[PDB]
Amino acid sequence: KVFSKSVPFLLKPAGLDGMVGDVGFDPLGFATFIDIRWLREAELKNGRVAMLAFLGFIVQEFIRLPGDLYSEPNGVKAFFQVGPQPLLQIFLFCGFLEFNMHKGKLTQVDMFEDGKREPGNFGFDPLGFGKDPAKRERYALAELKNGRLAMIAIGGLVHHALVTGHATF
Amino acid sequence: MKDFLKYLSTAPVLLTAWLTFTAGFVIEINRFYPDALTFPF
Amino acid sequence: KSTIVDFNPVETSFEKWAKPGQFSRTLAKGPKTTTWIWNLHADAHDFDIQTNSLQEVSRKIFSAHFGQLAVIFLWLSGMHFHGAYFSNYSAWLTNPTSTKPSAQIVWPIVGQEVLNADVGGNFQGIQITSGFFQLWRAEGITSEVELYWTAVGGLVASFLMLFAGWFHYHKAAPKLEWFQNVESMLNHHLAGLLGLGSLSWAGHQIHIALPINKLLDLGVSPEEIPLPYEFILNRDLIAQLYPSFNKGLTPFFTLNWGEYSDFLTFKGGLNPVTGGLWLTDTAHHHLAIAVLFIVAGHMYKTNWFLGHSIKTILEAHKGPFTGEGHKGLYEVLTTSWHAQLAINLALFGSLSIIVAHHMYAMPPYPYIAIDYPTQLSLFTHHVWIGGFCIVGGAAHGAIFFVRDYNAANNYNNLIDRVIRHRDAIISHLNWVCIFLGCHSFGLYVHNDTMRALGRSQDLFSDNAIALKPIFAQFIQNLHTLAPGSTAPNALTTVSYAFGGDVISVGSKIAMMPISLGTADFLVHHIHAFTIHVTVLILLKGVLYSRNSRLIPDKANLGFRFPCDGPGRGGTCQVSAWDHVFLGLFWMYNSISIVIFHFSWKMQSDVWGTVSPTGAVSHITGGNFAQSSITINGWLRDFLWSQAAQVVQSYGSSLSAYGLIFLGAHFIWAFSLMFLFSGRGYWQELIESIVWAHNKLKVAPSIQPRALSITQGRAVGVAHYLLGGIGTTWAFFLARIISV
Amino acid sequence: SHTVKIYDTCIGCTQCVRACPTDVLEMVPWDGCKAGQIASAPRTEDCVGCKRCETACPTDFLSVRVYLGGETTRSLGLAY
Amino acid sequence: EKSKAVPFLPRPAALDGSVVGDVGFDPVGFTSWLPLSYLQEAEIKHCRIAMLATLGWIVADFVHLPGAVHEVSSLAAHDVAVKSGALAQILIWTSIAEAISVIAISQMLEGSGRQPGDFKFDPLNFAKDEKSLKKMQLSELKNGRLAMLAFSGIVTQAALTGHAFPYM
Amino acid sequence: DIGGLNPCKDSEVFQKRLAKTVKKLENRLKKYEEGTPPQIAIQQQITQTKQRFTRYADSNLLCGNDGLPHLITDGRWSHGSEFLLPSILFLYISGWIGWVGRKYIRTVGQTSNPTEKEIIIDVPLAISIMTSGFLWPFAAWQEFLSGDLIASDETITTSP
Ligand code: CLA
Ligand code: CLA
Ligand code: CLA
Ligand code: CLA
Ligand SMILES: CC(/C=C/C=C(C)/C=C/[C@@]12O[C@]1(C)C[C@@H](O)CC2(C)C)=C\C=C\C=C(C)\C=C\C=C(C)\C=C\[C@@]12O[C@]1(C)C[C@@H](O)CC2(C)C
Ligand SMILES: CC(/C=C/C=C(C)/C=C/[C@@]12O[C@]1(C)C[C@@H](O)CC2(C)C)=C\C=C\C=C(C)\C=C\C=C(C)\C=C\[C@@]12O[C@]1(C)C[C@@H](O)CC2(C)C
Ligand SMILES: CC1=C(C/C=C(\C)CCC[C@H](C)CCC[C@H](C)CCCC(C)C)C(=O)c2ccccc2C1=O
Ligand code: SF4
Repeated sequence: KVFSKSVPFLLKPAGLDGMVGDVGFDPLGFATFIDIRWLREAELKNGRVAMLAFLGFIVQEFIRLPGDLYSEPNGVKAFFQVGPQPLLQIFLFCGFLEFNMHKGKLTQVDMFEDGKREPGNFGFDPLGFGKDPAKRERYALAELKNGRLAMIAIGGLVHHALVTGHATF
Repeated sequence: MKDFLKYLSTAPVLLTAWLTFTAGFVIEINRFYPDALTFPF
Repeated sequence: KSTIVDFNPVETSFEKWAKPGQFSRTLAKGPKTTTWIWNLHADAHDFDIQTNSLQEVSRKIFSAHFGQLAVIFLWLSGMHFHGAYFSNYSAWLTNPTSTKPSAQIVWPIVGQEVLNADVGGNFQGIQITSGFFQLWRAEGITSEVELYWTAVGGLVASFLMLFAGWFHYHKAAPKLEWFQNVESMLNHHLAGLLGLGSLSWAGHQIHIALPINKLLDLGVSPEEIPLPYEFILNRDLIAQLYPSFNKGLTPFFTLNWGEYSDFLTFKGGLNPVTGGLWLTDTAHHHLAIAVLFIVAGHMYKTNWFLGHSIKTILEAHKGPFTGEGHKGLYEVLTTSWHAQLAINLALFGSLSIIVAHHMYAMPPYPYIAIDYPTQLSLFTHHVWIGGFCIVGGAAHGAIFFVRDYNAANNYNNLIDRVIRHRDAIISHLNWVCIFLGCHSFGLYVHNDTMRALGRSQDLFSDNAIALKPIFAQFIQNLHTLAPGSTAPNALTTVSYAFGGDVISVGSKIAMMPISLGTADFLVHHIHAFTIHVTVLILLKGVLYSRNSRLIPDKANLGFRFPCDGPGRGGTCQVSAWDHVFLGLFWMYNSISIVIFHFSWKMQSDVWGTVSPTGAVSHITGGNFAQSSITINGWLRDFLWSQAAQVVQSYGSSLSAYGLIFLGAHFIWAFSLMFLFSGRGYWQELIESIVWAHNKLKVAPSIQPRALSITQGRAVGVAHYLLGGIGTTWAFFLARIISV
Repeated sequence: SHTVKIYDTCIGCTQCVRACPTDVLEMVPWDGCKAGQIASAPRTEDCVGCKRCETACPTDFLSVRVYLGGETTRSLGLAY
Repeated sequence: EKSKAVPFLPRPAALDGSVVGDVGFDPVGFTSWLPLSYLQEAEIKHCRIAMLATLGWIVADFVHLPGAVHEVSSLAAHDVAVKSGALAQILIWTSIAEAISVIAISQMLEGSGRQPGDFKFDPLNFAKDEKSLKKMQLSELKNGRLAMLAFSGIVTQAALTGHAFPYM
Repeated sequence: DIGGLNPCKDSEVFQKRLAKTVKKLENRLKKYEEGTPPQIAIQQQITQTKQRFTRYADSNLLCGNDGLPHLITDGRWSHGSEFLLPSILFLYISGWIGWVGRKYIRTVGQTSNPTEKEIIIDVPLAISIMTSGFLWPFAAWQEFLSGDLIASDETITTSP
């Protein structure tokens, strides 16, 4: 028996072999009954959204926009003060982005049905970082780790605002 | 735990779990926002 | 390698949990139509068709009994836990006559918190009609901590019974010879179970319930009453209430049992303080029952040259009119579980009905006679359980006749001779049923039409043509004269229902002489007629379960089959199951009439309030005597009149009873769709629905089929019973809680 | 008496004949199927209409068909 | 035959010699109908939990964390900690650890090779070869049993008599 | 206004109903003692009743002559939160349920044992299909266009 590298008292999970964040961490075996490509796509998207949202917290409490609506240093209270109209526009824009970036196939059964789709690979690289394949793997691992850390931190900041109410500081 | 998970995948257990979860979130919506006669918006 | 058990017969594995229908040879292949799903549950406990060995069936039955007892223990633990945590038992103890027992509080969701009623004692909740508070008080339980510990013990016992079932199916399963030791089983169930349970309960009553309840009746608050264990460690806390414990057990071993007359009395009547039976009388009763049952347990020969053989007893009881007599009955009852189930279920339902009668007749718990909802609920529930169990006993007798009956082994015995003249039995029972129905009901209809025609002197009433139940009144007179004449050591009659004084607790009547007039004559004959018709249906099912003039090979079609075909003019419902279906309907009718008679008679001529000068005013006002003799009277002065509380319960704490009233009406009417219709129409409608699904590519692989004819009948009867019983349940509960 | 008809979809599996409770059906030689036999109904006067014959028929929509008709003490199953 | 612990009782027939802390003590034959690895895991879990619990009870009756909520005796600390939510955090993280334990014990029972109670948690070494590991396993088992009995006595005495650290 | 109804904010009978309910609840509250849980529960009932009546008053709700909110479901967007928005919400949810059920039926209908996978659900595949129902309006008007939504003549028909 091999046993996992992360959880040393557990057997090595299956389906994670050719990935860019494999430390053998899957005690519940989510990769066995869920497609690993979909799981990586979801992890990357959740991580990127969490990173953007954490940066949004830190900037919102600091900078903010001119106007009476955009005057709440607290993100949770800003979600309510801003009203539904600005939020629904963000929702529709995110939907438009989702549709055009995945080119129609948006669901768990439709995406990766034909393969030829690296999980999380939207081809988005205008600044050109990533031409060298040597640093590409390191960049992918850094993105994954930062995304996970940002998921934890996004939960932390949101719940700090809920239990205190003032801000993050 | 290979056949136990298959037993939990049977129609009665899955229907009971799904209906319990469904009644649960319905009851909790009606607890946190009670007496909702019209759409909140 | 024990001689009674087999070790590790079945492996404890989850593999068969993932293969539904593995027990059945036909269902194991997997579902092809939706009929497979229904067949899966209809054959789950039919262990006879799952194995060909009586040993395996017996082991499955034994483990199923353990599972059932674990379920019962869990239910009891839940009841005690609710009494401990979600009840006003402590408040009810200090004010039994003014606080309504409640042991279930309702969460505040969707406005349902209105169900939390003003039961009293600074408590809100649902009023409890199961009488647990009175039972706990009779047990001497004076604190909710004791209820919590009883609940914990119940949980432990339930786990123990679950473990016992698992152990005796998978680790050490008894052999067939162990199960067939009916002599040993009877000896143990009679001495150990019954007698030693009575003895242990007598000990508990004498040492815990007798002193604690005596202190409670004396006015001592539950907080200053000593803890129950102190009544055992200290022979002076109990010797003050009963000054006979000072002599210890010496009077018992010296045969001077007269010294124990302090706490082993024979009084009769009711306790004037609580309205229940004297707990000293109860303890003496349980002691006598224990001795009698222990003696009765030393009857059958088990392992020594001592006792009786049931085979030799039965085989010696022949006669000129009965041929071989009881020869072969021992083989029938030791090789067929269905025959044992028939006898046990019939006698068990009859026992439940007898219990229901003796409950209200002689209230055995403190402050339970003045809790009218508890009395009504207990009587109705126990009578319903008795009727259901009796129908089940008839059903399993029919099942035994179809399946486990061997013609060769029963040559010219009682079973054979009964089948040989089944025609005579059924024809005479038919004539008796027609006679009884004609008379009882047509006397009712004659009263109704005489009243409708303005001829009040032509009725079958007391102020008219009178049918006095003289035989029952003679018995009532004999019982009220028994103390001092035939029961010379009695101080009071067994029940005040036979006659005597009005017993009131807190201005509420506990018991009172139940007068019998022409109204009781008619309703008693209605009871006899309904019981006779139910017996007719069930006995026709049992006797004609194997063959008939219509179908000479009905036994080859099994116990459960819809018909033999449209031929012979139509052979619907010829089974024996279709007789347990019709008998279920008629049992519902009979029990409904019985509980209606009880409710109206008690409310009109027993229950009520007593004025300080001794004037008795009842709940309804004595309208039973003159208005229960016509069907219009039953419709108006009982149904319409006492349904006022149910229909006016909306917005109050009894609104749940109105909702259940309406829902039970809905379910009862829903049943008629299955009872009146047939399978072909529903199959052909499912055909068009399946066409639509196929048109939308959503037709299930498991082909949807309409419920089988037998299952359609079963669904119809189940819904009918549920709706009717629920309607009566809501009506009774709302009416008797409001007033 | 009821009417019983046999149709050439008969596969000669004999399940109808051995299910008749009143000896109405019988197997007769034939050349329209592999078994070389076809059911016949030469004693329909004893037909009771119980339709056990077509409950045992394996062919798609039956090869033995029972049409209920005039009633008789034999067809009504009257022992009296 | 003739188990070491109870010399007049037969050997439990499931504990020959190949388990740490195996003196053949199973008079009521718990090992005759339950897996040995399952019972070993349960015993080791109890040992560790009760060792932590005894140390915490004794220490918290001496040293208190800053704050008014932490100014109660260990006997009354349960109702205070549950109200403040202190025990909720322990419950959450213990539940996470116990779900991972569900996975681990399932894998151990269905093959794998993980010894009962072996989570491979060993930042320091403290056990370099087989002999040291066996000796330290025996020490852990004996200390855990002693601490289970000690916590039992501590709780029973403290509940009987509401005394401070000397629960006499 | 619409249909002769009037807003509940100006309906006297509505306020009479509120006052009567509050008075009944307070009378019930009078028979308990101090800050005991029954009094807390009755006070919560009173607070919830007042909040519900206030919300119904300030909700563009039309009340009849009985002082009860009447629903205007003719289709006008003015009273669109009474029927139209809940109608859209239910249509979305029910279309989701039907779509995931149909997709699961068609997916396990092409396996070796289609009937087995209906009493014993393939929970991985079931979860995969169920979370994909958020696009059911788009999936339906992408399968109907391709002719994959409707069968044509393989469907069975009775004799006549
Ligand atoms: C004095 C001895 C004794 C006692 C007390 C019992 C008691 C019982 N037997 Mg039993 N039995 C005995 C001897 C005894 N039996 C013998 C010698 C045989 C062999 C012929 C059988 C064969 C037998 C069968 C085949 C069945 C029973 C069943 C039952 C139960 C009937 C259900 C009932 O009334 O609920 C009353 C319930 C209670 C009062 C609960 C407390 C009872 C507990 C469990 C004590 C049981 C005593 C037990 C025999 C002690 C053995 C302990 C074990 C470690 C050896 C009841 C618990 C039936 C049953 O329900 O199966 C489980 C059943 O199907 N018995
Ligand atoms: C000690 C009691 C007892 C026992 C051990 C049995 C045991 C048995 N009976 Mg039996 N029976 C009993 C009492 C009993 N019965 C009673 C009292 C009746 C009269 C109604 C019957 C009537 C009866 C018939 C008519 C038949 C049996 C059959 C059987 C056998 C198969 C049972 C099965 O698979 O059902 C599995 C269990 C179910 C299918 C459960 C069905 C659910 C029920 C009907 C509804 C319960 C509703 C419940 C009250 C909750 C409603 C509340 C609502 C709000 C939801 C089995 C040997 C059958 C057989 O073939 O025997 C060989 C058969 O045809 N019995
Ligand atoms: C109100 C409806 C109703 C009535 C009146 C009856 C009546 C009867 N049923 Mg029942 N039954 C009913 C509903 C009813 N049933 C339902 C819903 C079911 C479904 C489960 C059944 C299922 C059922 C079974 C399975 C059996 C019966 C049997 C009987 C008969 C018992 C013998 C008897 O009393 O005959 C006497 C007749 C009456 C009491 C009816 C009223 C007669 C009046 C009062 C006296 C005579 C009037 C006079 C002749 C009128 C002449 C004037 C006229 C010509 C103008 C009796 C005919 C049993 C049977 O066959 O009989 C033994 C039997 O086995 N019934
Ligand atoms: C079974 C384990 C256990 C449990 C349930 C508790 C529970 C409690 N302790 Mg406690 N404690 C423990 C072990 C335990 N302790 C140990 C081993 C020590 C010695 C360091 C202490 C020292 C201690 C002090 C000094 C105080 C408490 C206090 C308290 C109470 C509230 C605050 C709190 O949770 O402690 C906070 C706990 C600490 C600050 C130290 C805990 C150190 C841990 C147990 C050692 C490392 C283990 C590791 C983290 C395990 C990982 C778990 C895994 C699932 C991830 C609460 C009743 C406080 C109180 O109210 O006293 C009445 C208080 O002042 N404890
Ligand atoms: C921090 C955390 C996890 C941190 C892990 C980190 C950062 C490391 C992550 C990574 O290394 C991995 C793993 C793998 C790498 O590939 C990726 C990176 C990213 C490198 C979880 C916190 C988890 C935090 C949790 C669970 C907090 C729960 C708090 C609760 C429940 C509070 C409740 C109360 O506040 C209320 C509600 C009311 C009050 O009155 C009472 C109380 C009880 C106090
Ligand atoms: C609990 C949690 C993470 C828990 C992580 C744990 C335990 C990790 C444990 C480990 O790492 C360690 C310790 C060590 C590792 O080696 C092993 C593991 C085991 C992996 C994240 C919560 C994460 C929680 C999150 C992200 C919640 C975000 C909430 C948002 C955005 C809410 C928005 C709103 O609330 C507003 C603002 C207004 C409302 O009215 C409307 C809405 C919209 C609802
Ligand atoms: C409607 C009907 C059907 C069709 C009924 C069917 C197909 C039953 C469908 C049951 C569904 C599929 C499951 C049950 C759904 C309920 C909502 C669950 C019960 C409610 C719980 C609270 C118990 C018959 O097959 C039939 C046969 C013979 C005589 C009469 C009838 C008859 O009336
Ligand atoms: S279907 Fe109904 S009617 Fe036709 S035979 Fe069977 S039972 Fe008699």
